[PDB]
Amino acid sequence: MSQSNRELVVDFLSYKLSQKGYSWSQFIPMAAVKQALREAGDEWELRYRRAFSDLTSQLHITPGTAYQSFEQVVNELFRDGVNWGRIVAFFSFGGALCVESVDKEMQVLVSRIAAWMATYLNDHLEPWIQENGGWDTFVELYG
Repeated sequence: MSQSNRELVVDFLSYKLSQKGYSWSQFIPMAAVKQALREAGDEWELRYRRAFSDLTSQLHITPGTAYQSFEQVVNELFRDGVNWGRIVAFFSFGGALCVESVDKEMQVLVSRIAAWMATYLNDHLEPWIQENGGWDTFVELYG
């Protein structure tokens, strides 16, 4: 959990910043889970290409933004509960936030956004993930 998930989140965001041409300096984690997640996220951005334009707009991330605001907006993704597809959208959403932070010359926030995601993960998503197989089922599902 905690340590595992934090590693999982920082890997995905680093992977995203790197891929999009940005720096990544500001920073059960089996390489299998990590690789599977990177792929799932690319797959995801391939289809729905909006980039949560309205979510991040409801958020409007600034250095003064508190975790509670992040949580309210992300809860939107989970209106009808949790599932693998939404967990991927979730990582994908955090990724878009980091990119936006960097374009607003607020590199400082990407490490914060990683904390928020890990907290949210451990808090609201782990419960369901553990109940449906753990990250192993994720791996089995996203080769």
